[PDB]
Amino acid sequence: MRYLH
Amino acid sequence: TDPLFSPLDPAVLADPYPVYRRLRETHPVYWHAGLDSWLMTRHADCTAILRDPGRFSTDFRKIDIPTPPTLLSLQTLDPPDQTPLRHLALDAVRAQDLDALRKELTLFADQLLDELADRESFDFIHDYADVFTLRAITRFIGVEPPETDEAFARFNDDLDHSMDAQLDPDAEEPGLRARAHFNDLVRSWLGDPGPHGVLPDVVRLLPGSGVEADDVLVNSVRAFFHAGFEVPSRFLGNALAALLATPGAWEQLVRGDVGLDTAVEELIRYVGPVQALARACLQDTELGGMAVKEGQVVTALIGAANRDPDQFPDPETLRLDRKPNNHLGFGRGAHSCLGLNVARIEAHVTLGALLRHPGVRSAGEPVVRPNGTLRGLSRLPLTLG
Ligand code: HEM
Repeated sequence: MRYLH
Repeated sequence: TDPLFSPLDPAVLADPYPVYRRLRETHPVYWHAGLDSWLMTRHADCTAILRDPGRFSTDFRKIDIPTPPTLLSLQTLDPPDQTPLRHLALDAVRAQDLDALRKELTLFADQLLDELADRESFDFIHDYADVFTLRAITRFIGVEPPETDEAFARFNDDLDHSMDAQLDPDAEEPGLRARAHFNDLVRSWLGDPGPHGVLPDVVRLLPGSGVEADDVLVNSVRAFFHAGFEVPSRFLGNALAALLATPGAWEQLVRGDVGLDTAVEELIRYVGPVQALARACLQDTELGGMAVKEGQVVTALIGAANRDPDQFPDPETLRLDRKPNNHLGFGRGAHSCLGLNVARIEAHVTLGALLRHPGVRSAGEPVVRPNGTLRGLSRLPLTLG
């Protein structure tokens, strides 16, 4: 879970 | 399978908040073997991670993790390496005219919802939210929208899925591929900019910012655009769904017993889309009575922390008049959201326009997207009124 766009 | 938290489990994806609550009650700082990370479920500890870059880094290269192509960017560096890009973007963003944006959006929402009122029923996610937020983000940045064929939704799905790659290793390469595709779109934009908007300002503001015009700035612009598109659509679908599923809540907004000001904030706290923000521990630290070692990853579960009863009385209830409401929906610190003002205009404009159709009601079962990091729906069947 890495909030990366 | 994890004894306490399986974020891609369908039963958890249907409703993660009871799992969050139980996890926070039993192991507020919990070692998750599968995600290979500590999970923080408490508002005080998430804020502490988010505020301390020297001790919790987004640059996972600092714990010997190579950053894949397309991913070294504004989001994946810390000060001072990040501060030039952060300042270039902050300047480019503050140079914009938000009233012009708000007004053009209000015309657009009102027209879109009179169109959808003509139908028997429609899907709020694909027929309103996605159309609306894509208009919002391309107008704000100053570019011509991409074409929304099935290949676009396919790259979007891969990129979203790629955020959960630690739990599904086959998701990584399609996310890089998808992010490269949108970099090819960003390069086009930067290589022939239009006259106004955030992206023209970046090109104009480069000389002497300290930022080179390379793939790092390109990856940064892609992430600005993709977050600007998807995250508000995730929010709009969660918000309207919660209002209709919560008895009395829409009636409260329709009657005007509460303002959009406290209501929109409470909607962000309750069902904000961002669920996790990960960081790399650069120095041994104690959190929640647990020794977090240098080299380990920690994850702020801000969706869980926004329902922390230590911070919010009656945290599991949608109280549209909540005050104060110190939610973490938009993050904190060096990496806090650059679009929060655009986010809130979209939410006030969308909600203001729906309140023109007081008889709005569900027309089917919502469907939850199979994502854990960034939570939203893939359909919300509705009929207007
Ligand atoms: C309701 C909608 C939105 C929510 C809930 C939201 C939430 C967040 C959160 C929690 C972060 C922190 C990430 C971290 O700490 O690593 C963030 C960062 C960011 N947001 Fe938003 N966001 C929204 C909409 C937008 C929009 C509309 C834009 C652009 C127009 C945008 C651009 C960004 C960027 C570029 C960052 C990265 C900042 C950095 O790494 O320094 N977001 N957002």
